[PDB]
Amino acid sequence: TRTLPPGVSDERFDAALQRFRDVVGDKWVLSTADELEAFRDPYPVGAAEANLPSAVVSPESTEQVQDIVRIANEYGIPLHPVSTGKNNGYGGAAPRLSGSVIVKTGERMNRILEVNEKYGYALLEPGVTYFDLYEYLQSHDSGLMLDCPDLGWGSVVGNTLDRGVGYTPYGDHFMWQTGLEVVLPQGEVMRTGMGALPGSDAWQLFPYGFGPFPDGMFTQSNLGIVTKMGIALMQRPPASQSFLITFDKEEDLEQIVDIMLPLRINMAPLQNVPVLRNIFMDAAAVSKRTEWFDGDGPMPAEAIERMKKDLDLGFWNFYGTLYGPPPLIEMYYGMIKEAFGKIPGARFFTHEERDDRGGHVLQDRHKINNGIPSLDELQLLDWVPNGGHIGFVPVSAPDGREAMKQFEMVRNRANEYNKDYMATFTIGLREMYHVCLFIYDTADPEAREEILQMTKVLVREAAEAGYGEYRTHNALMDDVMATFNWGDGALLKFHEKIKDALDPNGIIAPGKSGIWPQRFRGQNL
Amino acid sequence: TRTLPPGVSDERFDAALQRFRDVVGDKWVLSTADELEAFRDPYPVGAAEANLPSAVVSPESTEQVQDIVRIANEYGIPLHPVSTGKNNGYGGAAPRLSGSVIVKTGERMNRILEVNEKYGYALLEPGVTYFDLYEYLQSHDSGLMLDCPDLGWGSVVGNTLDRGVGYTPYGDHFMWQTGLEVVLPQGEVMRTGMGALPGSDAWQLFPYGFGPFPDGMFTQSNLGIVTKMGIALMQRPPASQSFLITFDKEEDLEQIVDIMLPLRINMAPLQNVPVLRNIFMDAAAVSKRTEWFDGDGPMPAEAIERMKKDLDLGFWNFYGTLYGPPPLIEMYYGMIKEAFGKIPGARFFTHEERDDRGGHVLQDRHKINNGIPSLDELQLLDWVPNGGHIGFVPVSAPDGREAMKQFEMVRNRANEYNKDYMATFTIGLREMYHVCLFIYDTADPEAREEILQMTKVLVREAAEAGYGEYRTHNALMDDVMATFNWGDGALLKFHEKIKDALDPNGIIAPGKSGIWPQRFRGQNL
Ligand SMILES: *Cc1cc2c(cc1C)nc1c(=O)[nH]c(=O)nc-1n2C[C@H](O)[C@H](O)[C@H](O)COP(=O)(O)OP(=O)(O)OC[C@H]1O[C@@H](n2cnc3c(N)ncnc32)[C@H](O)[C@@H]1O
Ligand SMILES: *Cc1cc2c(cc1C)nc1c(=O)[nH]c(=O)nc-1n2C[C@H](O)[C@H](O)[C@H](O)COP(=O)(O)OP(=O)(O)OC[C@H]1O[C@@H](n2cnc3c(N)ncnc32)[C@H](O)[C@@H]1O
Ligand SMILES: [Cl-]
Ligand SMILES: [Cl-]
Repeated sequence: TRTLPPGVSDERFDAALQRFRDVVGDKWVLSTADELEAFRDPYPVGAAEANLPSAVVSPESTEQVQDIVRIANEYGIPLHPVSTGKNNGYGGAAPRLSGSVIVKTGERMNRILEVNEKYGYALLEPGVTYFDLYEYLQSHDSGLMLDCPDLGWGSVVGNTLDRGVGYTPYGDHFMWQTGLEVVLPQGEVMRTGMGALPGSDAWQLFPYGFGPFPDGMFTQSNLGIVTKMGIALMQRPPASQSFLITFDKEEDLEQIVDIMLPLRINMAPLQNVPVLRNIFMDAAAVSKRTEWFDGDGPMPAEAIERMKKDLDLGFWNFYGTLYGPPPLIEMYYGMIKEAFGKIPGARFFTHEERDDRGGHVLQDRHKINNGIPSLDELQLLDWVPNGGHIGFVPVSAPDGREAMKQFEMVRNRANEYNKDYMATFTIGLREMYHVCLFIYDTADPEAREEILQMTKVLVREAAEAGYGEYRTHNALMDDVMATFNWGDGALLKFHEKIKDALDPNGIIAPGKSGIWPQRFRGQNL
Repeated sequence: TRTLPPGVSDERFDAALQRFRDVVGDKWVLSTADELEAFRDPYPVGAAEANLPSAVVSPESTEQVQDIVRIANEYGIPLHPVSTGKNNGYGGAAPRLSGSVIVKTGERMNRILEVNEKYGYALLEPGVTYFDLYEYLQSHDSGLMLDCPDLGWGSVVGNTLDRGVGYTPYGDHFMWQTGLEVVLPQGEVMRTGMGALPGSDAWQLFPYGFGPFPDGMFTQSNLGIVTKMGIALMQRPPASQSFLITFDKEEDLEQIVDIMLPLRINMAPLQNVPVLRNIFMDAAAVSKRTEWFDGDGPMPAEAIERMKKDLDLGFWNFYGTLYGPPPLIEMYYGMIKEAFGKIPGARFFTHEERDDRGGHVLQDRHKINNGIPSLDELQLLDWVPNGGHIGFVPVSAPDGREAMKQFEMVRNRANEYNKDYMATFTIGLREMYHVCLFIYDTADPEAREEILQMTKVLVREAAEAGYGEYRTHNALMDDVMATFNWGDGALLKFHEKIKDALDPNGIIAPGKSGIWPQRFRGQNL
């Protein structure tokens, strides 16, 4: 059946579509079933269809965004704004609320507005991808570098707006975001920070401006449609070196984390974001599951040992990058070798020593950690046929016993739902992430349903242990928000009040982060 | 005449005071004229009285804060929450709206709730001063250090909540703030971040939690009364060295700023916040104005030269601190000497090489930049009789020509009012602050009115040139917010909608940051 916005008739939707065409042009409104297939979640969760877009609208300008938002208010049409819509693992471009119209800002709002070499920043529209920005920097012989997530095809803006992350010293994208322009839910436009001061040259220099600081309220949010965003860009160091440390035993995790923290908290000698990937992650990056095991159920111990030996990797594989003059790199690498060398069985490899099959991940991290965008990690999805993933990422204290607890409890449930445990432990400065990716056959309804049910259990069990997630998929947003319920659900009640005040007609991305406007609240959508 | 809350009769206010006494205890409510004198602005602006408190209430707990807020909602009494109320330069403890009750959270909510050595943080109530936290760290032989503003007697929490700043690598207090507990305007209590996840140990480890990030909305804000706040603490480095660079000429500012930026933007070799103080700042720290000039009008050129020669200082005096092992400090100091040594007349001094009166400021900066709180800068107020100051701090790009423009325009305007130009230029990473202090005789109604009228002009002239202030005094909040008026005042309209949604009775700090609730809007208060 044709996908319609909730409460909106075929005829009223057709009227709204024509109003959108009048704003953006006929070819920039998509509403046929075949056209919309490409905007469904590529990695669907649950057997049942969910998260169905009713249309896609591609505006060319801020003023067009304002007009789209005004039309949506008049007709009661929910809008799901995206930049590039590559939020794969968390829903892709698909809306939380079925029937919503996707506003694909990045299709035509794709300009690099400014790159400032001296102060080190960019001012971007949503359609600038990491590859686009890297191409600009390279072609202009920039002394700046970007900070990219594992895949380069997403949006510098869109990624930041979901509090996405990379792995250089500038890996906290929201931290380095500086200034934004946003269309609020009834169509008015606002600039944050020094952008609110007409004529200021400091929109991308000083984030806070004057008065209450609002920019974080537009991340993981449904309070507007962002049209411009600034971000600081780090100067490229004179040299860099990447390294891999393999650790042979599953149980080494405890000691690895307990050494990682003191080496990272002062930003030296671990200068970049530490990443500790398990053998399943690294094998999936370079091989298919059937190279190792073609049977039913969890991978047996003998097959895991074959992965390790054939790829010359450990159960846990640490990747880091060092920056600066050669003497500084040498000093820091010596400190890291001395410290992690206390773990029996640790072995060390630099990016210049190892470029075999098993070292493909090291070479990829060397690119990523130097702001060179990549799509090599798409090979993960070849682990099984029709591969897709969901991301499950609890936050905790950077404590080795806490890490072991999380490793074991997540792997136990993964085994029970017939999913491989693919995980990375990372530390920011003082916090730990358990970055779990679950890869499955997206064409199998049973596997889809298992992913949904397993991850609901993982969310609950993590919360029972005092862990909450930093980001989640459409299918889990209500459940994750429900875990943040100190003080009888005070946080969500606060967000709801703000949502209803800014969005009285309940238009923007209803249900994002579990935050529903009044007209949809308590309706099991 | 007795100061009353707007619209509240003397009899109703007396009843409300008894209600407050029943919550906090009779001795913890102040309401006599003499009791309230200490809570008036110590450094008043304008000849006419303004910013008069009606009472002070000192709660002992979050629950008492909630009860106070509920009473205030019932009676329509505005509340001005403070921590220690030492916001001198910006109004002291005094409320923006005359007649408001000051809620002095820090008098009795003064506990250090946790200092965590391994992860490097503190969880604090509002009454913990920098001196208190320093005493704790020293007495427990901590390996951590704090980051303090110039004066140590304020609140780690209160300072952060006005986006105050210090001078170590952790000088951006809000950046390092991690988690808070707040009583919202109708008395509900909420925890931000991982504090919303019951049982999480990461409240002070991971700032953002899940969903829209709100904590910045409680800074320079009137959206609640904060009762707990976390902040990260840096590890103390193994050694440190401070230095002064004297620059002889007024016009050296251009070249100094243009060298400061490249040496700071990568956080090395300028590892701490660079501060470039003019001769008036450094003289005022150690001497009275009449030592140099007792006449009418601006300070003559001959007297400026006498200050320089007597103190062995420049017109512009750069102060910095280096940290790390001795060899690292030596390397960075050599880089700094090489770079700034390109300016003719530059002279260099370490903190071990100046024991003269002129070196007093270097000794003070060496304390502050090492997280050792001080009150030595109170001597600034002895520049003139009954001395007080107001702070005027525009934000701009870290460009030497922009610095010269700001220097000249501010000094020109100050000269019209016979007020000395006391300024510091600082850089964060990519932004510049023009930290102006105007010192005046607080007992002289003509001086008070000059300061008001001068600073209103300075705000306007700065905005005309594209500079906006990062923070301001009660007297200037309406004028400063009016400068951030891109998009026909879009920013303020947004803040107003949020204020009215969270504070329907218009209770919390009306007019803070120029943000007035509906009941007071457009009333010239
Ligand atoms: C499959 C996968 C994913 C992945 C990854 C590795 C694999 C194998 N590694 C990641 C990593 O290292 N870091 C990270 O942050 N993400 C990683 N991912 C996930 C994903 O690939 C990336 O995050 C990707 O960059 C996200 O997609 P994109 O950049 O296209 O962003 P988007 O879909 O457009 O927007 C995301 C959400 O943000 C809000 N949004 C976006 N634009 C707007 C505008 N203009 N206004 C308002 N809100 C906006 C929406 O909520 C949107 O859904
Ligand atoms: C005179 C002077 C001042 C000064 C300075 C040098 C001189 C000579 N150097 C400073 C510096 O280096 N850095 C800086 O940030 N400030 C500097 N100052 C100004 C002042 O001394 C300090 O900022 C001082 O620490 C501020 O006072 P305090 O720390 O006592 O903070 P407060 O008055 O209690 O609160 C300030 C405002 O914040 C909001 N607030 C505070 N507590 C709450 C709670 N609990 N809930 C909600 N809002 C709260 C209020 O708006 C309050 O007015
Ligand atoms: Cl609006
Ligand atoms: Cl409330």
